[PDB]
Amino acid sequence: APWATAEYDYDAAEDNELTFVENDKIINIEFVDDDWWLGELEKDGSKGLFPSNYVSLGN
Amino acid sequence: AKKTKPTPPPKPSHLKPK
Repeated sequence: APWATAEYDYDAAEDNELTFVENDKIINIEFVDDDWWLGELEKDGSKGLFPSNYVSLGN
Repeated sequence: AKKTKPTPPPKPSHLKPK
Protein backbone atom coordinates (compact mmCIF):
# COMPACT_ATOMS: atom_id res chain seq x y z
CA ALA A 1 0.00 0.00 0.00
CA PRO A 2 0.98 3.70 -0.39
CA TRP A 3 3.12 5.47 2.18
CA ALA A 4 3.34 8.88 3.76
CA THR A 5 5.40 11.09 6.04
CA ALA A 6 4.26 13.03 9.10
CA GLU A 7 4.37 16.82 8.99
CA TYR A 8 3.02 17.51 12.51
CA ASP A 9 3.30 15.79 15.91
CA TYR A 10 -0.07 14.09 15.75
CA ASP A 11 -1.55 12.82 19.00
CA ALA A 12 -4.59 10.74 17.81
CA ALA A 13 -7.57 12.91 18.85
CA GLU A 14 -10.16 10.00 18.91
CA ASP A 15 -8.29 6.85 20.17
CA ASN A 16 -8.43 4.74 17.03
CA GLU A 17 -6.45 7.24 15.09
CA LEU A 18 -2.76 6.76 14.40
CA THR A 19 -0.19 8.82 16.17
CA PHE A 20 3.05 10.16 14.84
CA VAL A 21 5.71 12.79 15.22
CA GLU A 22 6.95 14.98 12.37
CA ASN A 23 9.17 13.41 9.82
CA ASP A 24 7.56 10.11 10.91
CA LYS A 25 7.35 7.65 8.12
CA ILE A 26 4.03 5.90 7.45
CA ILE A 27 3.50 2.87 5.21
CA ASN A 28 0.92 0.37 4.07
CA ILE A 29 -1.42 3.25 3.70
CA GLU A 30 -4.95 2.53 2.65
CA PHE A 31 -8.07 4.36 1.66
CA VAL A 32 -10.33 3.15 4.42
CA ASP A 33 -11.88 6.63 4.40
CA ASP A 34 -11.67 9.61 2.04
CA ASP A 35 -10.44 11.84 4.85
CA TRP A 36 -8.75 9.39 7.23
CA TRP A 37 -6.54 6.76 5.62
CA LEU A 38 -5.09 3.84 7.47
CA GLY A 39 -1.47 3.22 8.08
CA GLU A 40 1.44 1.19 9.26
CA LEU A 41 4.55 2.96 10.53
CA GLU A 42 7.67 1.79 8.75
CA LYS A 43 9.70 2.82 11.81
CA ASP A 44 7.61 0.94 14.44
CA GLY A 45 4.87 -0.80 12.47
CA SER A 46 1.95 1.09 14.04
CA LYS A 47 -1.39 1.11 12.20
CA GLY A 48 -4.36 3.43 12.55
CA LEU A 49 -6.59 5.95 10.84
CA PHE A 50 -4.97 9.38 10.48
CA PRO A 51 -6.13 12.72 9.17
CA SER A 52 -4.42 12.66 5.86
CA ASN A 53 -3.88 16.45 6.27
CA TYR A 54 -1.56 15.80 9.25
CA VAL A 55 0.66 13.82 6.84
CA SER A 56 2.06 14.03 3.32
CA LEU A 57 1.76 11.04 0.98
CA GLY A 58 5.06 9.87 -0.37
CA ASN A 59 3.30 8.48 -3.44
CA ALA B 1 0.65 21.59 22.82
CA LYS B 2 2.90 21.51 19.69
CA LYS B 3 2.04 24.91 18.18
CA THR B 4 1.83 24.30 14.37
CA LYS B 5 -0.22 21.17 13.65
CA PRO B 6 -3.49 21.14 11.66
CA THR B 7 -6.64 20.32 13.61
CA PRO B 8 -7.47 16.60 13.10
CA PRO B 9 -10.59 17.08 10.94
CA PRO B 10 -13.86 15.18 11.50
CA LYS B 11 -13.77 11.39 11.55
CA PRO B 12 -16.21 9.11 9.74
CA SER B 13 -18.19 7.80 12.71
CA HIS B 14 -17.87 4.22 11.46
CA LEU B 15 -14.16 4.23 12.40
CA LYS B 16 -14.27 4.56 16.19
CA PRO B 17 -13.36 1.97 18.88
CA LYS B 18 -16.04 -0.53 19.93
